[PDB]
Amino acid sequence: NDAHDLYFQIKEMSENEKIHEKVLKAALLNRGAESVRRSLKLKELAPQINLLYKNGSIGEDYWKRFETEVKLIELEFKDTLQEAERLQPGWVQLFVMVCKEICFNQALSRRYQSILKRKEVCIKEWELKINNDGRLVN
Amino acid sequence: RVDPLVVLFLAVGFIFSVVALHVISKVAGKLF
Amino acid sequence: VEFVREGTQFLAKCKKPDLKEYTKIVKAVGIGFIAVGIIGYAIKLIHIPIRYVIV
Amino acid sequence: TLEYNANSKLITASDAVVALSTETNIDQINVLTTSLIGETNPNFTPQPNEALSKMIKGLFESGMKNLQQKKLNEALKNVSLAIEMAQRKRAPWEAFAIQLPELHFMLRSKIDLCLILGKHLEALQDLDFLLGTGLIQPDVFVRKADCLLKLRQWEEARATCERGLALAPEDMKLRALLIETARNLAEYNG
Amino acid sequence: NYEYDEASETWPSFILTGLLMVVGPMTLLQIYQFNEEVFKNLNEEYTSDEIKQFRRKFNIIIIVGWILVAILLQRINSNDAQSTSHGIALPRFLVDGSASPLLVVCYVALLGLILPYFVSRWWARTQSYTKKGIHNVTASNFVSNLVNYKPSEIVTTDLILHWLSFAHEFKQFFPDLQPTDFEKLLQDHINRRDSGKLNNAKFRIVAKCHSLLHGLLDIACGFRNLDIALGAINTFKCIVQAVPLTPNCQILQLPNVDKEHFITKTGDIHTLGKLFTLEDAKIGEVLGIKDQAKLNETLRVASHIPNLKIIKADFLVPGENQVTPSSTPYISLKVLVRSAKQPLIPTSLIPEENLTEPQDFESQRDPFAMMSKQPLVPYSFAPFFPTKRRGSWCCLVSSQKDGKILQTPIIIEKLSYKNLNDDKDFFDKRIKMDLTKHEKFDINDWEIGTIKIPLGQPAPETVGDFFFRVIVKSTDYFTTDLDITMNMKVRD
Amino acid sequence: PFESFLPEVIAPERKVPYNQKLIWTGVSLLIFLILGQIPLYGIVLRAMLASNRGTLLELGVSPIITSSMIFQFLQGTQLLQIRPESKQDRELFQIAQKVCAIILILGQALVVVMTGNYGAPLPICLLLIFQLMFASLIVMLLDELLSKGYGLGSGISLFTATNIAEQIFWRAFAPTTVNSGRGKEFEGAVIAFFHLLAVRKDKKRALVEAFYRTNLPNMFQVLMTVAIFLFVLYLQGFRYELPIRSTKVRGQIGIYPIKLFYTSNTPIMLQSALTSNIFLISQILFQKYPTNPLIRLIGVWGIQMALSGLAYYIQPLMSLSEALLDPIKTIVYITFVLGSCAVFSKTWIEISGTSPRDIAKQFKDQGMVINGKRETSIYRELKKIIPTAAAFGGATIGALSVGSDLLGTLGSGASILMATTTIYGYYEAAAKEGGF
Repeated sequence: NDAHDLYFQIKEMSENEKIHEKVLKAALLNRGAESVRRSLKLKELAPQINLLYKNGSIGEDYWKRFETEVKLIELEFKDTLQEAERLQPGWVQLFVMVCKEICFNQALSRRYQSILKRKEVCIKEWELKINNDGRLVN
Repeated sequence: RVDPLVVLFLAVGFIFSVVALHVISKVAGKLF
Repeated sequence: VEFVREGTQFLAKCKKPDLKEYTKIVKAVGIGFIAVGIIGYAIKLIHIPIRYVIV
Repeated sequence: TLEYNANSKLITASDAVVALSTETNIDQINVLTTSLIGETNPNFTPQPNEALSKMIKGLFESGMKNLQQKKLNEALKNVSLAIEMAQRKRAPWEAFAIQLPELHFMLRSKIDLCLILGKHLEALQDLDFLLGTGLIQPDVFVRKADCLLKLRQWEEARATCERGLALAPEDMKLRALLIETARNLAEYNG
Repeated sequence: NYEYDEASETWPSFILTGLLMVVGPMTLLQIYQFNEEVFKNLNEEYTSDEIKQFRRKFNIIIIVGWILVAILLQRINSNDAQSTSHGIALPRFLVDGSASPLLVVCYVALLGLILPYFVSRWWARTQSYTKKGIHNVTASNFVSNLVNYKPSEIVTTDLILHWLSFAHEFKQFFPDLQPTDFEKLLQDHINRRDSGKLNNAKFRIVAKCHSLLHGLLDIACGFRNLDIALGAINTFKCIVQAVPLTPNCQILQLPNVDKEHFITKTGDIHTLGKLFTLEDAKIGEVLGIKDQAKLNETLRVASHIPNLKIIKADFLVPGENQVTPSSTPYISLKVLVRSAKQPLIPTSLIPEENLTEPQDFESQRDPFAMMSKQPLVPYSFAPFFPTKRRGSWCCLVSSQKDGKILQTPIIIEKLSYKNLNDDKDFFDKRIKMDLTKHEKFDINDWEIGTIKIPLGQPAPETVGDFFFRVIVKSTDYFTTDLDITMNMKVRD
Repeated sequence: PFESFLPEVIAPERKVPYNQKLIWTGVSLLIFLILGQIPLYGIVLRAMLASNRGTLLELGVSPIITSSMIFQFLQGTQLLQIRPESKQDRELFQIAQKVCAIILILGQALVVVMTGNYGAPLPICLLLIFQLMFASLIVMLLDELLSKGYGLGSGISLFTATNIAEQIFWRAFAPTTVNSGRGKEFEGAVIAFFHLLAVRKDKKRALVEAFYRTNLPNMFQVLMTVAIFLFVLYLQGFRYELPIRSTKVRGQIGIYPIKLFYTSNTPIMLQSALTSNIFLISQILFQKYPTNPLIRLIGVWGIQMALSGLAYYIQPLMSLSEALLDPIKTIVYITFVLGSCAVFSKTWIEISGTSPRDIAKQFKDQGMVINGKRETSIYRELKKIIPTAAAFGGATIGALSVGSDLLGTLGSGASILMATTTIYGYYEAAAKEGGF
């Protein structure tokens, strides 16, 4: 469940089928945005996990697993940034802010796209009788 | 550094080693 | 004799245990005492014939 | 697996069934590629565009013009097209603090128009999105409780009125909404 | 050196004393050795046989000791019988006969094999479960489910059933089935459908879901998430009552109704108060059962489930008269367990004596002792749940500035249902004759329960009004719950 | 300060529940009890059943106790200059404990194996050293384990209480017999009671014959020790609870209990140590010089109980017969032991930093006050409470010891008091914390 391996798949496809050059940049920016999002998520989730662990409600192995993922994310981000350096000369100072912005933009886009599916679950749950034009017919 | 099970195993191992040394010496003295 | 008077004055203001609490106290402490004593006595008794046979 | 088109330069997964994460990621990559093909400079800056903003503002003004002319049907259509164009033809790397307030400002007018027209579920979902994306104001809970009363959900309406009064206790409309909600709920239980 | 028993003259007395010191006290102790429950009888009259059979399927030491004592005493009486000579009471063949290596080999076995193996087993078994009462893999799965949870996705009952179907405790029971099979069995239970052959597994997992849902609620409150907590409570209600969540569910949870008639005929009766508004025979004609001996049972069930109502609620601090910055207050609720049939009694009629807090050091040192003295809640009416459950109310507090649960939920179990008894049957809603001025109405007879919730966080260091939100939901029925807002006026 | 990589048990990252705690305590106790019953290998009635001499537990906990007391004395005399403001000097002191204990174990094992009666003639000596070293290190690790958080409390107290209870039970249910002319008689009280009741077939005579038993333990001592145990258990619940309230964070109300046994078994221990030391010194001095005016004055040892000496005057009374024999000795010894206990308790509370001044300082530091009194009077209120409590607790402990030694129980009052206090500590901790 990640966009990490999809970039590698596109890369192996490019090494054989001669795809365009901007698709690589697109996949790279997507991987960078996902890494930034996951880093912020872990930074915001750490204290709650710590409290659940101290209270004795989560176990002993999950804490070590979380602490390992904390640095695995940093390693992944460093590798992504090195690859960004390799792909374009002198594109490391701006890549970070570009990813920092596309993260929020695509999160907002997904949140706005979800309302079309959110609108029918409430109909099914509340047993609404909606005709055309969105009006109610009791 | 050391777990409780390690301490229990060390204790039981030392005890059984002493007892086995005793019984081995006794049987060796009895046979020859 | 004043020392005994102060001692009794202090003992008056104390909080002696009632029957319902004293019952729990004696039950728990007696259970612990018997639990340690029986274990010690059994370990002391079992090892006499073993120490005869081995040594 | 995933196949790569040649003339359109769009990636599509040719598998029989795919997960949701893979599909949304392929869609995001397609959006980024379609933006990069259009934007010329290799070192693109997060600075927003100009012609796109001009077109969006023109569409929104053409939609707002119909309110003065008292046509409440095509105004909503023009506002919806403006919002759709803003969400579609805008690159992802543009400034977020400039991309969000325009969406809020257009969605507020779309909400007002949908509420005046008679559609309550679409307005309720727009209010819910606008409130969950980081806008909490007493002018939101009033309309949300209004919709929840219009489509007969009284516990949620009472909770919304209470949370609205817990932010601006000096409001004069939330109190009337709370009175009406309490009356409807007392008739509902008794 | 010791001298072991050579003629069997000393060990009988020792064994006799050892047997007496164990037999005597056991025989002595063997010689030495508030809430009305109305559904305990009506529950066993509606439970199907397939659940009765499931719930059915899933002193000699004193006598033998006395016989051994008699045998030992007979053997003792049948016997014939200067420097010190010490001796031991144990017999001689135990140490000098052909059974001399047997003792040491049994000792070395019981010391080297049975002790470490059993201790390691106990340690590995006690180190795998969580303090709440669920497995470690189950808690890991719940945490991993709540970590990557998209806030755009709306929570329902199907989502939480899908989350529950991945519990590791379901795999230990039946290592052959798959999580899809568990989800299918849960859907079949909720929708009141027949499984055919896996009923004994369906009942098992459904009875197990209790601890899993409690742990999920705990974790969801730990992650400061309100929608998932509310969904978990609603799913617990649905699992207990065996009914899917719909708008008109308080009236479908009743024992014997037919949905195909009630749903299609009437469309305005959604609660139990609206139902008891109607007459006695109109209720039967609406619910479509037309059987008096069968209508009385459903009318006895519909008028004995508890609904709550507040009388007074505020923040209290022990030993003071107001809330000051950085103090430790708690919540004090005065609720009134009422029936869906009784009219409303005004708050002014309460004599104000039951609402005031006592001011004494023994009472303000621990303010929960008076709450811990109420009777337990009776057994609930759930004919479809396999086991037998007691009622419960899960109360959780959140904030109004952002809307996040800020503490783990408190679960109360002691409350008085005195207002639901049958002696106060004059207090009916359909009489409409101002029953407060009645010959049998004495406002000192109605009991007012209390609920106290520790806050777990001190008051803020600033000065102002800070609003909260308290929710007290049940976990068995679909009754009327509490949802109130209150503010602490930090005044300094 | 230095760097040392020594084996040590790590504390649990989370609080251990009560069941695991109890099970670990029981397992450690069983291991310790089994370790002390197995004899050594190379060494050449029982002669090894009474004391732990000739077993793997020769040294036992003695080096641990000596290191503890020497470093406690060094801390009390204020030469380490410990400061609780840092979290490194505490670990330095903790590792000093161990680096002293290990070298003391080595030295004591060397001395015992080179001077003791095991034998002067290399491999056998190496094995005899390694056995004792390994056993002492195991005991130290086990104590550290029980103290780190896996056990109900300390290890030394548990081991001492277990030894006391084991002695009390072995004095009553001993299966061993003794044949001296008349016949075989059980060395226990209950065992011999049932035996004489069953086999003698003369019940009226056997009852008196087994109830008194001038030569061996009897049933009267069992009844007396049960009564004294119950009384001591009753006097443990006494406590003075004064009400306190907080001023920093309002709404914190509680009580501060001031027990009766405030010093908790220390003054009687000091008195016993002093009496044993002075008796041994007088005995050695009388042994060295046969007759001298001062030596004849201090004590005249004879058949070992001295006569017409100060050691005789401070010699304990074993039974009521000795008390009725000389009233002056009793009327001096009772007052002497009671006054010594009271004075020792007062000096101990004054020295150990539990004086009312230090309690008032802690109250001022935490911010608490007394409920119905002012802020500037906490010291004046504790002065009227704590000293009397300590003095009367010492006097009561002394009186209990005297009565227990007089009524002739199966165990001295000091040992029963120590065991009861140790077990009541665990009970009170489990009740306050909350656990099965």
